[PDB]
Amino acid sequence: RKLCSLDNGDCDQFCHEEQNSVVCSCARGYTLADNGKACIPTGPYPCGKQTL
Amino acid sequence: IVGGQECKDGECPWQALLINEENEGFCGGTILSEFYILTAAHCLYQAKRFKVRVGDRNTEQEEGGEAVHEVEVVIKHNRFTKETYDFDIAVLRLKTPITFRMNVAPACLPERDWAESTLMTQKTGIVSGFGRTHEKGRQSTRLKMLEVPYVDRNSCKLSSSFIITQNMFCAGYDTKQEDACQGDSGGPHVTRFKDTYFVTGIVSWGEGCARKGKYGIYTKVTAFLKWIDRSMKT
Ligand SMILES: O=C1[C@@H](NS(=O)(=O)c2ccc3cc(Cl)ccc3c2)CCN1c1ccc2c(c1F)CCNC2
Ligand SMILES: [Ca+2]
Ligand SMILES: [Mg+2]
Repeated sequence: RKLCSLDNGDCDQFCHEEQNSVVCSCARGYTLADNGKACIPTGPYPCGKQTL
Repeated sequence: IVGGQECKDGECPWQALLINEENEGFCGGTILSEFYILTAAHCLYQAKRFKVRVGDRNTEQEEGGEAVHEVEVVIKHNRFTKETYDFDIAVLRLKTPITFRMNVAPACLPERDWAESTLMTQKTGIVSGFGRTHEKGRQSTRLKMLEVPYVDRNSCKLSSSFIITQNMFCAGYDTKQEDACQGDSGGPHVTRFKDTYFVTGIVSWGEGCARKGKYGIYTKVTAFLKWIDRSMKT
C-alpha cells in the first residue's frame, strides 16, 4: 500500500498520485485546507453533510 | 425500502421525491445542487407531468422543511434502453432553486477513479426512499434508508437472469430481507467516506424485492460523471 492506496493518502476526500506523491482535492463547495489534505466547506449546507 | 430504518432528522437531506399530479411519490431522486436532481431515466415514463419534492420525511405531516419544485428541463440519457435499463439515468433542471436548510442539502459528486477505487470498495453504501416496505406492500409514508453491501460483480452476474451492463452494479443481500423496492427507483445510493456522503448509484431495478439469490441493481453513477457534468451546464 502506497500513496492513495495507504489510508486514502491522508486526504479528507479525493486522492490523486501526481508524480510519485499524493495530491488531495475536494468536491465542489469545499476548499483544500492549508495542510493540503483537509476539505473545508466554503459556505453553508456543503454537499454530503447530514444537516445538523 | 424493505427493512432498514427511518431517516432521522437531517440524515437523508439529498433525498428528492418525484410526485405525480395527485401529489403521490412514484420515484426518488438525489439533490445534486440548487438546480439539479439526479434520477432514473425509466422514471420519466411513469407520469405525464410531475414535480419534485424535497425536505420531506413524513408524507402525513407538515414538518416545516418541505418544498415542491417544478421541472424546467428533463435531460434523459439518449442511450437509455427500456428492455435492459442500460443507461438508466436522467438529470432534471428545476425552475426555481432549492434553498438548502435542515433536511435539504445536496449529496457530493465524486471523481470517477477515486470513487471506483475508494468508495465502491467500501463494505457498504446507503439506499433511501419512500418505496414499498415489502414486495407486495404499499409505499412508505416515511422516508427510509438502508445500508446495502456492495456485491461482488461476478456473484451478481451469476445471480441475474438479465444482463448486468458496464453501467450497473449490484448491492444488497443474498437472502436477508432488505432491499430497495417499487417507488424507490431514481433514488440515492450514497457512500459514506469520513462523514461525507457521495452519490454512487441510482435505484434502477430488481427481480422483485429482497428475493433470495437476487440483488438490487443500480446505475453506476461513476460511469456517468462526465455526462452529469455536461447535463448540469445547460
Ligand atoms: O424492477 C423490477 C421490479 N419492479 S419493482 O418495482 O419491484 C423494483 C424496482 C426497482 C428496484 C431497485 C432495486 Cl435496487 C431493488 C429492487 C427494485 C424493485 C419487477 C421486475 N423488475 C425488473 C426485472 C428485470 C429487469 C427489469 C425490471 F424492471 C428492467 C431491465 N430488464 C431486467
Ligand atoms: Ca411532511
Ligand atoms: Mg436477495
